[PDB]
Amino acid sequence: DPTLLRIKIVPVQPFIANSRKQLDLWASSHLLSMLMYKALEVIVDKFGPEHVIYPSLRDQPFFLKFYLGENIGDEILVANLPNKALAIVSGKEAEKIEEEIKKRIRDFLLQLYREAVDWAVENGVVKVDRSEKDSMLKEAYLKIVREYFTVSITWVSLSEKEDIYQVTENAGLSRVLERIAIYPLLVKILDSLGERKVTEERFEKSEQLKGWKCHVCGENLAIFGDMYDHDNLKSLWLDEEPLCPMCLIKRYYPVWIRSKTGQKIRFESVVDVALLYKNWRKIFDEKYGKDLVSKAREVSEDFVKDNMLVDSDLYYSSTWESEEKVKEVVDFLNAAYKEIGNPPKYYAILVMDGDTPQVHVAISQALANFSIREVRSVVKDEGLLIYAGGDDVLAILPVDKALEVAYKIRKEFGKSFKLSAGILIVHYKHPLYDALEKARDLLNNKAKNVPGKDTLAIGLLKRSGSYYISLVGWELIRVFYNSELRKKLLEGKRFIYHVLREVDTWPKVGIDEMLKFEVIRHIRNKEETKELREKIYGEIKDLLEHVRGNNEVEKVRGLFTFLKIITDAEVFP
Amino acid sequence: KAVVFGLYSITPVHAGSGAELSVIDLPIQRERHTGFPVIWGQSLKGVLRSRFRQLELDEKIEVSQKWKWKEKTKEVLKEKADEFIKKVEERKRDPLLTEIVFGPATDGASEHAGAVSVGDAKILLFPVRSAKGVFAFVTSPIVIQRLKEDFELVSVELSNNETIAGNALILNGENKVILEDIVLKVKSDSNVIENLVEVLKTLFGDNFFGKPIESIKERIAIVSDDVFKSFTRFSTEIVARVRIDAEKGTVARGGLWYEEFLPSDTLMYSLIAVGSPKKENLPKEVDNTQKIVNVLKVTFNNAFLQIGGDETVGKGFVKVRA
Amino acid sequence: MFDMFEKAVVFGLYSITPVHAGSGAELSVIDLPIQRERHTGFPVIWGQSLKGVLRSRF
Amino acid sequence: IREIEQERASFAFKVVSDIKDKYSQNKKVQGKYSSYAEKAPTIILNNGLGATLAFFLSKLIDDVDYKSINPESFGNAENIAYAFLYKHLSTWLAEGNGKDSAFSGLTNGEDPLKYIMEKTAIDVAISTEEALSILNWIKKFAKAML
Amino acid sequence: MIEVTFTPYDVLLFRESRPFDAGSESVARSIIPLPQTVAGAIRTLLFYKGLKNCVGVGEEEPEFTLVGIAIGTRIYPLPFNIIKSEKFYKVVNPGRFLGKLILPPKGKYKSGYVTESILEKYLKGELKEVEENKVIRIEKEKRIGIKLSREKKVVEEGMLYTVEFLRIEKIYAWIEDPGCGIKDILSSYEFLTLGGESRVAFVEVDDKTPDIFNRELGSTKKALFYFSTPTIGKVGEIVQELEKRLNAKIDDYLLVSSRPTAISGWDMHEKKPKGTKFAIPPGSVLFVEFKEEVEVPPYIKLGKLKKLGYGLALGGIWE
Ligand SMILES: [Mg+2]
Ligand SMILES: [Zn+2]
Repeated sequence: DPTLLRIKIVPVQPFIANSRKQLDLWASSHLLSMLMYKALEVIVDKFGPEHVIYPSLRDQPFFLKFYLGENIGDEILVANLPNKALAIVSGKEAEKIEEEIKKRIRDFLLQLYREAVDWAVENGVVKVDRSEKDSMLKEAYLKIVREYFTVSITWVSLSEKEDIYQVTENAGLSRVLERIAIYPLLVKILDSLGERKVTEERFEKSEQLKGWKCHVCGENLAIFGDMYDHDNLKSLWLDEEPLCPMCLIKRYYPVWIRSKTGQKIRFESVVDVALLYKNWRKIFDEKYGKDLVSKAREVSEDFVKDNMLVDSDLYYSSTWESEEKVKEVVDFLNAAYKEIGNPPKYYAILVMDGDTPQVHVAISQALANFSIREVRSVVKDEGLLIYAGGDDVLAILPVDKALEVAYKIRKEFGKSFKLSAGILIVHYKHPLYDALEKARDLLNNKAKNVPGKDTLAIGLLKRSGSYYISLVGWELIRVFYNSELRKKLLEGKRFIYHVLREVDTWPKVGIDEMLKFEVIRHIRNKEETKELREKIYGEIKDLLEHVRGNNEVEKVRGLFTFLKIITDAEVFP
Repeated sequence: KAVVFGLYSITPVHAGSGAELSVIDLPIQRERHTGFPVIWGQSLKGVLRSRFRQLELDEKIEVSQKWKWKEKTKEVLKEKADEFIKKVEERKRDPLLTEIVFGPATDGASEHAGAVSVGDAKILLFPVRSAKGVFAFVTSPIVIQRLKEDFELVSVELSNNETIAGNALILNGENKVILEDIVLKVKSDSNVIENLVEVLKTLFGDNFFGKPIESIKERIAIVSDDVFKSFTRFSTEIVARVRIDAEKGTVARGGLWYEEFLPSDTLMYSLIAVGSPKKENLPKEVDNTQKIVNVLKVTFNNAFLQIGGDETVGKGFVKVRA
Repeated sequence: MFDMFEKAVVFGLYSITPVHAGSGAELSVIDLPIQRERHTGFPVIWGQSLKGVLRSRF
Repeated sequence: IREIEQERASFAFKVVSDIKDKYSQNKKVQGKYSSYAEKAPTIILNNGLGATLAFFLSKLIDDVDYKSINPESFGNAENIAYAFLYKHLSTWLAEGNGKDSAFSGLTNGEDPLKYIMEKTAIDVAISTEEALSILNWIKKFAKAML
Repeated sequence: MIEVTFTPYDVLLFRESRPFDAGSESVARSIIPLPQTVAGAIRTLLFYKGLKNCVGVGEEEPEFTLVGIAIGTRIYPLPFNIIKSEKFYKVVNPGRFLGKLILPPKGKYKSGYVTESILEKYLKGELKEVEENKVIRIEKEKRIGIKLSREKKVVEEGMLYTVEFLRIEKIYAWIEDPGCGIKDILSSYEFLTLGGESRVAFVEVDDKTPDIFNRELGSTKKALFYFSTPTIGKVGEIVQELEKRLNAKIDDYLLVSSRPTAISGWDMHEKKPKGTKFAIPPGSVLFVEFKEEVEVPPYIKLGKLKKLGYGLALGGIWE
């Protein structure tokens, strides 16, 4: 009795957004993929991987490593399993599968928490006696773990016959056929069924105790938050950062994956990713790396681990400033800066999203190949690829690779089959939860709100507070990189200022002529001068074609806003 | 109760906003919804607190006697007075009356709240160059409506080409006013300017910061909302500043930036909402709202303050009427 | 009621040569105008210009 | 002060386009108009608006009336370009972009030269600034189109 | 019923639950005001006026009942069954499959606010769509501040912070007073502190019932309930409560909603955070097919902490 079964796990983005360090962000996405894997194990055990329509499991690194027992490399570190799955099961097992999937996920999370509790006390995450471990495992804390994720499971019989026109009209969309006959419509209706069951389950959480909250998510009671005041609670935790049970799991999760796979993400914090800019860290380490680590340990042994700085922010002089051994480091750092340039302090957050069961299987296989192999190949070791679950991507990138990676991924998606994207350039000090929410706002409320979508939304949030946003078509990235304008700008602010400040005074009927003027005024032998002006004007006109805007004025504003972002000397040192 | 603080700039003012979107390197604080220049309540409160604190420490605060804060601290905190006074000298806490009025320094924040709520300084009159009468005190219907609403609760129709202006701005017989390089035709009106002046007189008194308010009436220009907004955004001072490498005698690397200034002769107003003093065991002369209000008026009425940055290059000075 | 300062000195300045306190180039018939208070049109020398001069000499 | 800039830019684009249209094959005329547009603010700066308008007058009378000027009826490029610039500048000060627009002039249809002779010093100053501003916009489009 | 109108002097902060202490975590982002915050402001005024009988000091709820709140420019969050499609936000009515009420797939939900008049047409089932220009977003104002040293006038170490305020024109609150004399006490005050950073709002008070609470919708089996304020409790208990209060059993129901509203707050009595509660977010719609025809009430209070302004549902019909 063939039955189409749908699995959905929530929440996703709220859980992922509850992050302070880059490791939290990776662990969040990775754990979510792990939860779907634990769920799909139940399906595969009975019906094999070929009964899972979406996603394609045969290519999934989690499936290859944890189910088939293959020796998978560092590609296990990427979250590739999405939060929705579709499978075909026997009808008599449907209800039992639902119960068992829910149970696997509860148990797995509870087990992770018990280990996290043990790990936390033994490694000084919580400065408490080992006798207080029982307090951490009390029911109030276990409730939070047990109830956090909602796993909705709905199904519909494929064998049942129904009047097609009646079932589709009533749903809000021989005349009597089996439901599998209208499979495409059935998949969508099953999504509706699932959404109904989501709200039947996710509003059943238990009220929590009075007390101070986790500093990472801010919403759940921190462990020991009901038994101490704020100042004392903070002193009990590493980095004065109290954690709820879910964020404790999040902090423990990297070492769990480490023990399970031997693997760990190469770039640990956003600073590690930031310092990839123009190979700055690599150049520095070759030239000054040995000396710095020596002086660093001279200040404190806790600053050095495995012949490296315990935190990559120690490449910034300001980190050392905020006694005589410290002054020796800052003078050394400042000397290096004058030689090889100031260290990059900005990084980029990239989020992307897309705008017969046998045919559906083929689609899933194409999405699997794109997400697992293609996106990974593009990103490679140029940054950190955290999530690629089909038509959606989350990566952390150095600012000099952000546009290129995003464009490449977009083109790769085109070869396989439109994607919109948000890129947020942000200071390494900015709170990660806010950066991620801004990045998704760029994607969801800017790029996807443009008619026809398929848009890149680039945001630059300066440390001082300003927030510049430019909406561009994907072809703008190609045109710009090959343009003489780019080489001239990076060979400036005055040209860009004049245009942005005065574009609203330009006549609607004569925008092009005013562009000609500003090029004449800012671009200059007379032989080369005439050629450069003609070329750059043509490039500007080409670029304007791919800027998102109501009118020519907004297109000009959008373009020179883009130019202002990429010429920002503070962001691109 | 509440106190209305009138602020009249006598030098250009730079209340810095990092979050403001602008083509200028260092723009001034502005309201999100209107785009009007503003001084944040928190900026103003910091200014007021710093002045009040200095006066208290220097025994210059009057409550009609000399306020002796260490004496009052001992007759209030009793056994805990000495350690508190020690914290004040250690700059961990502020003197007694300062903390009563503005709240404890951050170290003692949770003990109690500040009695006052310092509101944004909202723009009221913005100076614009006039062909006649040197310059005009410019405002708009939306501004007047905001002022009236703020005052009424605490207790006009113009096209883009029209202005309701005082006589000293109007070209003889031409019925025109010229603000900077644009021409506005004078709309006949009888009481709107007069009504506005009356409101100003009811809040700040007969003398307008050192001049009769009747003199101001002749140089007030009411323009449309769009025109006023345009002037407040594009007529503020935009000044280039540099740093000179004295070794070479030329402008240093990265030594050029642009800064925005609110002009002198700008009138702004902030409503200071005063609640009951919240500290425990208050001295009698400051144990309620009216007494806090009275000290605020005497301390800041006719005072000179510096608001915003660039103090040492002569910016941010305002006259105060409370 | 100006308690942030304790004393003040007036610096009188008499030009014996023409003076160009600049504000920068403009797209105008006067390419390099002198500093002016915008809402009065009066010539000024900004405090930061004068401070830089006084500082360098001192 | 922003809308007035847009109005000026609209006028400037229009008059320069008319120059380029009527004298497309005549680069001498286009080049002369451009040069005179560049020199015009200088003449105003050093001699005043009145004298400059008078100087243009001598390049062309019975009465001072910019409306009556016919630039295309002249023999050489010098006089053609002068007559056009003169009429353009005068039209702007007197009519703006028409009475159906935000800016309809300063002199209410009166020839600016006679206007200067009759009105106040204030009226002359604003007309001088406005003249400099429109020429500044004409110079922009001249360099980019001519 | 008394209608309280709060007019913010400038900006308002209704901070999310996250650490915000000087010298540490230094970012404050505002959320849409929770009704308990408005209730707290009123209770604090009575606490200082000496009417500690009606306050409920140390208690979850006061003696009086806050019916609910609404922000104004009066506007309401877009019902979650309204989905943006191109330049229009389209109303999506319930469908049926396997004998269950469902919402057919028609796109993702996009947040926003609509006027009271648009909501009224929606509740009457007469709304098909809304042009994207009539969908309002709440304006935010970001301010970055510092703390200066007492004498040197330079920034103290680590003393920089950021606040994302809301720019709101009006907040409306409706209160049922069992004789505590709230209307008289509120009339004596011109302003009060509302939310964080010691921001104040002017207070006006009028004895009136808003027209939206007085609508006549008629009798039907197919009723819907738009939650204008967060609603606390299990969906099953809320539906059961609804069955009791309207004296009618339900054949089926569908809750169209979103991310649960995380609610904690600050206990001014005990000087520590309140316990975290979870609620059905404003804008959520409960579609109900009763077994018999019911007279759909203009409004009805559901769930826990009713007196704090929670669980205010507005009645409506669907087909
Ligand atoms: Mg605060
Ligand atoms: Zn947490």
